[PDB]
Formats: sequence, C-alpha cells, structure tokens
Amino acid sequence: LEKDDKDAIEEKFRERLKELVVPKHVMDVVDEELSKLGLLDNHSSEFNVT
Amino acid sequence: KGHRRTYVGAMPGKIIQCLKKTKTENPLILIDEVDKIGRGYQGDPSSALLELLDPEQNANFLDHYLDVPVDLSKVLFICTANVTDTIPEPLRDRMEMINV
Amino acid sequence: LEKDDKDAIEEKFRERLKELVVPKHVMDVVDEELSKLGLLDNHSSEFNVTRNYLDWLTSIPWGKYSNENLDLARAQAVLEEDHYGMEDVKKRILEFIAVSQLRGSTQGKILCFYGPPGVGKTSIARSIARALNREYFRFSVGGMTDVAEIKGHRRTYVGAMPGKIIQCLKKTKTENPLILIDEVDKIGRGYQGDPSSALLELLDPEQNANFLDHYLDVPVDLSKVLFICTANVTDTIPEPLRDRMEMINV
Amino acid sequence: SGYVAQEKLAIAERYLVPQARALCGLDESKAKLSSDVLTLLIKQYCRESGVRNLQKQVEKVLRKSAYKIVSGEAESVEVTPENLQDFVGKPVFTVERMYDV
Ligand SMILES: Nc1ncnc2c1ncn2[C@@H]1O[C@H](COP(=O)(O)OP(=O)(O)OP(O)(O)=S)[C@@H](O)[C@H]1O
Ligand SMILES: [Mg+2]
Repeated sequence: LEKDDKDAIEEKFRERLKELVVPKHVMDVVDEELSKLGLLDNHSSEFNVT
Repeated sequence: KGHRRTYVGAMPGKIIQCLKKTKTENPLILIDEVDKIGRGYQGDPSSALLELLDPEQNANFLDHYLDVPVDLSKVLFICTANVTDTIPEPLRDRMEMINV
Repeated sequence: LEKDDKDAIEEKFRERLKELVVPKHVMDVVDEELSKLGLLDNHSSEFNVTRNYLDWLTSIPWGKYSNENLDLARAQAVLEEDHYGMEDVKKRILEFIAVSQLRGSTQGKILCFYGPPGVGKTSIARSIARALNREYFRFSVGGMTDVAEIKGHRRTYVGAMPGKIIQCLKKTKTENPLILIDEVDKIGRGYQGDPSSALLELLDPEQNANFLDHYLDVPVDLSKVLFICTANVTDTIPEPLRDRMEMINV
Repeated sequence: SGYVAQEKLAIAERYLVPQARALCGLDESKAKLSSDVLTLLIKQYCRESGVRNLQKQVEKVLRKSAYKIVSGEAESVEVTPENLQDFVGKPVFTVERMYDV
C-alpha cells in the first residue's frame, strides 16, 4: 500500500540526476546515500530524514 | 551554513536555499548593508563569510547540512555598505570597493 | 537467490578488517558487535543503527600509512614551484623531512603560521601536502561553536555519526592525512562548551594519541597527523593553546 | 607553581635532554650541548614558569642538528654560543648594558 517509498523514490531521483552534470565526488556520496536507502526500510525516522 | 542534519529539522544554509529556488548555477546574490551585521554577543557571521567570499577557495564551499564542498565559482556576489569602515580590513580585502 | 543476505555484510566487515592492523582496543568490541548483529533480525529497529556503527568502525582506515618521497633534492623543486619566499617554512620542512627520515617511522606535529592577511597562509598547505604527497585537507574553523563536528553524537540519536575529522579520515584511506584546521583565532564562542576547551585535548602533542570521540568511544591513535593552524593575529588564542603549537610568523 | 632558572637548567640537562634525545634518536655523542649554550638560552629567552617552551627550544636545536647530519656535510654539529645566533635567530631579550664600575 505504497508507491514511492523504496525503489521508485530512488528512481525518480536517479532520472532527475541525469540532466545535471554533477561532480563525480558528490555523485559517489549520492550513490552511497542511494545504497543506504535501498538497505533502509521504507518507513523509518532515518528514512524520511536521509 | 545549516546544521549537522542529525538534528531533527535541520535544513541547508541560506545561499543553498537561495540557489535551489533559482536553477542557475550563476544567480546574482546581493548581500545588502554589510556594515550593520550583528556582533559582540554571538558568533559573528563575518567569521563565516570568509568561507563564502574567498575568490578561489569558495569553489569548495562546505555546508554543515550537506558536507560536500559546493563549487559556486560562477556566482557574482555583491555586497553593499554605505561606508566601508565598519568592515574589518581582511574581509574588505577580498572584494573591490566601488564608490557611487 | 537469497543466499544468506544477512551474512554477506558480516563477511564484508570481515574482509575490510582483514587487511587492517586493528588496534587492540577495537578488535574485541568490533567482532562482539558483529556477533550481536548476527543474533538480531535485519529489520530489527536497532539493526540499522548497529549496521551503521559497524559500517563506520569497519571503514575508517586503521594504520595504513603513505610512505612519502624522501630525497630532499627533488623536494626542493616541488617546494619552490608554486611559491616564492617563505624560506623559514622551507627550512622547517627541511627539518621535518630530515628528522622523520632519521627515526624510521613517520611522526606528526602541529604548527601555526600567522601574519598579514593574504600573505599566502591558506596558500601553502596545498603546496606542502603536494610536497610530502600525503593527502591534503582543509578545514576552516572560523566562528564554529559546536564540538560535535570534532566528536559526533551518542548513537542513541537517529543518524548520529562520528565527528567530521573521522569522516575525513574515512575519506582519505591512509591513516596519516595532513589535517588542516584554519583561522583558529576567529573560532567562535559558543557560550556552552566552546570549542577551544575541546580543541586543547586534541592539540596536546602528548594526549592526542588517545583522542576519544563520544560517538564510538574507543581511543584512537592520532600521532601521525601533522596538523596546521592559522590566524591573522595571535592574541585571541588562549595562553596554553598558544603554547601548544609552534608559532611561525609568516 | 614556578621553576627557578637554575632548577630548570638542572631538570633540562638531566631529564629533558635525555628524554628528547631518546625521542629524537640523536646519539648522545653526535649532538653535544654545553650547559653554557643552554645558560644563554635561559638568560635571554625562556624567563617564565613553564617548562614546555624550553622543550620547544631544545627540539629546535636538535632538529637543526638532525637536518645538518641528514643532508649537510659534518658528521657532528658543534654548537658554540657564537654559532647560536643563526640557529635561534634574533635574540628576543637584549643583554643589559653591563657597566663595570
Ligand atoms: N610566495 C607566494 N608565491 C605565490 N603566490 C603567493 C605567495 N604568497 C601568497 N601568494 C598568493 O596568496 C594568495 C592567497 O593566499 P592565502 O594564503 O589565501 O592568503 P592568506 O594569507 O591566507 O590571507 P587570508 O585568506 O586573509 S588568511 C594566492 O593567490 C597565492 O597565489
Ligand atoms: Mg587564507
């Protein structure tokens, strides 16, 4: 009973990232946050924060 | 400069909030009336402003909320102060004076 | 193919710890927490804090060291190429490479330049770090008033992470980065645990080996770093803290 | 509280000097240090209760001796107070215009 709380919430950001030309540095930090999202449960205090 | 983001409601510092609103990497930030910044009872913003205003090192601006250095080299900062005396000298060095 | 998803991460923490020279203070606490993690369910509310705490503690580099270029003849070139003058700093660096060259293993220090603004104070460390080739860093401290950046939080709080210096050390895999605090004299007064009181325990040449950030409280060796600090005038500094560090006058 | 310059000289030669020497690896032979040169550094520079600043001084001279071995020419430095002027650089305090009679 949820739409954007685990994978799609990740994706729309991913697709959102493309047009920007990010420095690789922050991109890696983003990729870390993305993995940490995937590990995180869909509903948590850390989840909404991060 | 925001806060650590481990605080409950922390959100990023002014300039970044200014920048999200205007998609450009080169908005025209316009600081106003620099002379009358607060002082003498809490952490003076001017101590922090050097981090913003360094002509070259600003390219690695570092926000508490988002730790990652923030290039803003394209920006065109501007600052106003009716008399350029209240400004401590090292800060006054960074930025060319102009006299209307 | 959900072949032990809860163990692969425990293995991962093994692998990252294999290569490391784990300090004796850590190696008990780590693996016991990995066991405790092995008891509880992956969705257990504590598990995602513990998985973070290990993820930090497994990840911050432990004793890896970057051997530096030693012959000084070649050091002269790179030392001269990007700045002119500042001869006294050149001599101090000649001393540093000489002594560290003498008793084998590398050793850290602290220093503190000061003089007119725009002399190049902020402009040398990039050269110095390029000289030794140990990894560079910079960290303005002007107006800072929160010790947490040097310490982190208690891990009871959601999202607590160890102090920023440790985040740097994670970001620079060698165990001996050239940390660079900057503009120390303009550090703020937070009126409640101001940073200078914290800083003294860090900057004490002798006590630094047992820095204990509140987040993960196990002591860390930190002698190998060579801190540098800067200020445009050398009056705001508290008397002992000014004693703690060399006062080169750019 | 306090440390008289005589006591500080005693402590240094018997505690600091060996201590810093074992910490810096210089041979006891290779970096000779007279009590005289130390007396000069006491009379002219370190006139205060703390011991650390003197520790900085001994380290400075030991450092300069280490580099001069590590890449100079001499197999040993031999510091005499006339030499000291370049190692410590400009004296801070000025010696008194010691009148005689
Ligand atoms: N010896 C030098 N050779 C070349 N450039 C130098 C030298 N000394 C200073 N600079 C220049 O100094 C500029 C700024 O250096 P900084 O070290 O940032 O100055 P500063 O003393 O840190 O002043 P602040 O920022 O007020 S603390 C750079 O553009 C350098 O090129
Ligand atoms: Mg500077």
